[PDB]
Amino acid sequence: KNYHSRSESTVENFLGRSACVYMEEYKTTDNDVNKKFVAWPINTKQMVQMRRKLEMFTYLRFDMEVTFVITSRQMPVLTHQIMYVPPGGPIPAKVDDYAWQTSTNPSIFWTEGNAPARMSIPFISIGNAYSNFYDGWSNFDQRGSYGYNTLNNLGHIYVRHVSGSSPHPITSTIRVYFKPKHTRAWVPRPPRLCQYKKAFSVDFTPTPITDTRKDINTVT
Amino acid sequence: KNYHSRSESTVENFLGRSACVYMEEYKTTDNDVNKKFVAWPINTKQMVQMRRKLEMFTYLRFDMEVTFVITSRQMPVLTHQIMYVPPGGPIPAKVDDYAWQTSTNPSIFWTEGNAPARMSIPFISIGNAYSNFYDGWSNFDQRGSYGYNTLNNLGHIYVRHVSGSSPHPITSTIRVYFKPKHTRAWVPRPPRLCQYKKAFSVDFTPTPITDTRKDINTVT
Amino acid sequence: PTMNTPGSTQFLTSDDFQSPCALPQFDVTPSMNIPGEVKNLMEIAEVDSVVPVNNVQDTTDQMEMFRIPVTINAPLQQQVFGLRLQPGLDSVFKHTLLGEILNYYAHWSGSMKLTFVFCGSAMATGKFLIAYSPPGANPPKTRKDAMLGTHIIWDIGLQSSCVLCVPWISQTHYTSAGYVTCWYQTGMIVPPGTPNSSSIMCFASACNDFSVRMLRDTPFISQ
Amino acid sequence: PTMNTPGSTQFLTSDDFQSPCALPQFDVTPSMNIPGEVKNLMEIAEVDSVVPVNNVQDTTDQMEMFRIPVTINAPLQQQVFGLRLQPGLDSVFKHTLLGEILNYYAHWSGSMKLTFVFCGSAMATGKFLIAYSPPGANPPKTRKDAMLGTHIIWDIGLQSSCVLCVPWISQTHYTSAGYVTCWYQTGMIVPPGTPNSSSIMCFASACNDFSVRMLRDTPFISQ
Amino acid sequence: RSITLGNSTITTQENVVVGYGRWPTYLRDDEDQPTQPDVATCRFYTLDSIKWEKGSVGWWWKFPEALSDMGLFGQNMQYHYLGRAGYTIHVQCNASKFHQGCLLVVCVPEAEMGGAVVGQAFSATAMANGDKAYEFTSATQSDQTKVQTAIHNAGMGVGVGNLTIYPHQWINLRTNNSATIVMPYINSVPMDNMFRHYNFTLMVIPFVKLDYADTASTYVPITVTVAPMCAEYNGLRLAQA
Repeated sequence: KNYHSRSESTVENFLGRSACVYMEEYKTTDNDVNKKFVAWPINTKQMVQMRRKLEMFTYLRFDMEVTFVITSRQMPVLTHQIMYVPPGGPIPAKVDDYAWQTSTNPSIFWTEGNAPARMSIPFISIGNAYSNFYDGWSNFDQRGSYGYNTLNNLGHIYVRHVSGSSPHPITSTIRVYFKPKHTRAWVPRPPRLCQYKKAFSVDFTPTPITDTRKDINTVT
Repeated sequence: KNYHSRSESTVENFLGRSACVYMEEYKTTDNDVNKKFVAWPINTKQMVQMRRKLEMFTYLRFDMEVTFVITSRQMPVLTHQIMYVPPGGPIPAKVDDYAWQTSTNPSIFWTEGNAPARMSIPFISIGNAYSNFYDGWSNFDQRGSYGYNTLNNLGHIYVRHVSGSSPHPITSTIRVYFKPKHTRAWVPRPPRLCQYKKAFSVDFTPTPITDTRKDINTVT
Repeated sequence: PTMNTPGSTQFLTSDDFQSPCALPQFDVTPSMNIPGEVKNLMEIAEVDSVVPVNNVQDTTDQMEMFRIPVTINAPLQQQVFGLRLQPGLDSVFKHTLLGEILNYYAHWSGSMKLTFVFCGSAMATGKFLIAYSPPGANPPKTRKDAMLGTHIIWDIGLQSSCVLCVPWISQTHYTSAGYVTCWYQTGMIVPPGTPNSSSIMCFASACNDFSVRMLRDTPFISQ
Repeated sequence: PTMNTPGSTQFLTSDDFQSPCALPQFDVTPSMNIPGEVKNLMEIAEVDSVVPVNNVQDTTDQMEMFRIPVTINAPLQQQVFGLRLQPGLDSVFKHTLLGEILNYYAHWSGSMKLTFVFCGSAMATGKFLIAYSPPGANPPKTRKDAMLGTHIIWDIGLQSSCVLCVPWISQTHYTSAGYVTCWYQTGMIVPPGTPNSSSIMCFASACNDFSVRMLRDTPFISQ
Repeated sequence: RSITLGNSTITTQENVVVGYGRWPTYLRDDEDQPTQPDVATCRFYTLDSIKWEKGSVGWWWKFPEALSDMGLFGQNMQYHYLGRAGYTIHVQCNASKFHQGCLLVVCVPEAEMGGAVVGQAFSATAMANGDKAYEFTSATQSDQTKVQTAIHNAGMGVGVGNLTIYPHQWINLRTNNSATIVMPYINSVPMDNMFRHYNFTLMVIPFVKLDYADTASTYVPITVTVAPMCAEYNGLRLAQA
């Protein structure tokens, strides 16, 4: 052991890590149209560890990048339409409709046997920074939703399997990796001390501050 | 024959050679969870030849690189999660747990039919050089382990086959190659003259110094 | 002379490579100068935080954990509190600001600062012996033993804050750890019409500089 | 104008190519200046080492291998020892420092240095004829034959170290090899109250410079 | 003639073999981690006198455990935690001109020694135990709780003839009679706990057995004198605000 100095504690290389955030499966043929494609609203409040890190700041400004790892099991090459609907775009409600054919939705076409698909979504928002915490209401009558604003909203990623007239009976599994880039953070905030109970609320149940020991004078 | 000079005896290009160090197999489906993935603590005391070379020095400082050659036998492309747990990280105890999903463990994703996977681990240690030999105890009561310190410790490489909901009944075989880079060495030490009996001890049985001849005056 | 070399056709999940922009021809809303920009996680740890020194086995409420009790009646040689400096594993400092930042790392060292502030009546007076034991040393068992070591006689009458910068604070992953103890020297003396109890609060910081190396996940909130 | 040329999409297991760093954004502990840095394996071989000249067929213990015996009683023309210089295959030099370094290579040449130090009583005197035979030459069979060649008359009385730099030391992979022999010339003479035995130790080095070419594994420790 | 060295005790003697060409030196020659150089430690701590008999094999002393019970140095090891020191070792034997023998005085840094029975563990009392000259033995050792102690392999499995790499000096009774080896501090961490780690081991190996003729003293007394030089420790006091 010796002292020296640090530079691994800078905000950018603290919160900037690739981490899995969503994993889902889909089957190209079945009786449920819900399961013929994958939907995924982008948010960073699903992975508990990742959430806790980001919630030590109130305002955050970053442009993310999303990498997909797709595998498939049962013959020829198979292609995937990895569409990105940005906020206030049209969303598909079923596999094959005009919402897939929309030309304002950036859509990757990646075929298997090649290095993973990737794209870098920029800083979308009409605000000047995403806000993790919001202490307000959706309307000024104050009877609406609590702790929700639309300026921290991010789009949806919809993945479907590009198929011919009659699909195969294949099934695929996707995994999504998410990594902030060029992070800036403003206003620090105390760490969490309770276990999360909701993915959107700040709800908690009271818990003791710290673990107990036999006596104040007793230390071993 | 003629004289000239040398430059093949420098420390860097003596100890810096790619050499196989571990080979193991795993089956994705069976009744033993131990055999569904590969574990491997990194050390250079398994290949006898490689060991003998490195043990001619007491302190060594190097940053290694690890290349993997993976083959598989029984249809579609198959991907491998080649995770690196560094010292004091969480280790998976079974295939599929949160330790695989940890974002602080550098994990390659390599799919077959492409040039071998590789990464270069840097010089990890809080010391100022790995020490091959240690003449001490783990505690100052001197009743602990002998000839073991934690400052020469290196992480583990865990390899698993990225699979869908239900794996295939494939089986794979891995081979690991290991090569020091930018080696520096301090304090030289006499070569070994006994056959190794343990992979961590310096234990030996006495052996004669050299082979005998008929008479001191007799030379042929 | 090639880029098809082994180990350059993979997803290494820690890439520093640049990637295509999903939607170019889009203007971002330029940054605003919002108060309180953060540049390190170390700035967070250099803010003083109330440590819960008291945390007895049977604790009636959770707000008495920050209060070390001091009373009129108690012998002249008696111990007030004990601490073991190890701000990453000791229960006292485990969940403080300094504790939280430290647990995201696997190697750390430096110095910390402990301020002891008497929050009590404005008429009380007395003396205490805040004593420090080096890393190897055993905690003193009597006030006399404590006094031989390093000690500060903190006069409650003329001061109400005692700041102790402590060196040799390291990770240590039983253990060699310093100790801060405090002992009665005179007891608390009050004039008529004054309460017979007072308390001492305690604070902790990361002092001038600390150094943290190698990221790790917290072992607190479980996935 | 391509990098998809044949022979550039393989693992050649001796690559000098650079590769991605597993974890960047990690600070290494800077190097310390530790005594005795090594830069070549040749530095190791340039350190003198006790060679076991004596290694008779029936050897009672292993510590008498480093002692060449010299006694009061023995004819005036008698041979002390014989050596065949071939420091990579001859049993004498096989496991010395010089031997070990050499066996990791497949080509080597240069000169070696042999020092003969009489370790014995401080009252003994005598003379020896350390004789050298060229590579092609046969070892002498008598002291008279030996004396005609290259010989040094080493006086045990006025010196106690005889240093012989020997040239033409090569790999030779029977064999042409030099020979160093030593012969009695006067015998050992001692005054009353002195032991009737003494010994000669021997050392070996790699002299000013050697050159080693092409790596090879040792044929000693088996896998 | 006689260059009388004084420190706080006097040793009269009359080459210096530096460990690797590095003299002992303070770490300050290069708050958070203050140090406390103790400059009263140096002085000649003369160890016990072993007898070199005709039928003897060799001897070894673990450092710094040999000086664990020696005065101020011993005390500081108990008090302080982290400490670093270099040593000046004077191994002198006294013999006549009718005695013949050879010794290899060698300082071996970090020597790990295997057990007598392969795959067994032994206690710390089998290597060091205050100031004692542990004795190497001829042939094998079959006592389970002992170190291997076979002279020809030096108890490390390296071959005894090759120990000449390490800083060594030969005491040939024919000519010289003194060996001065100035060992510097060699470790991979700036300073370490002096109980856990045995930094180096001094070995005296007789390569030629003593022959004393007749009606002369049957032993040659070998005395070891160790002076710890430039010993630094860790501060025990708090820093400023």
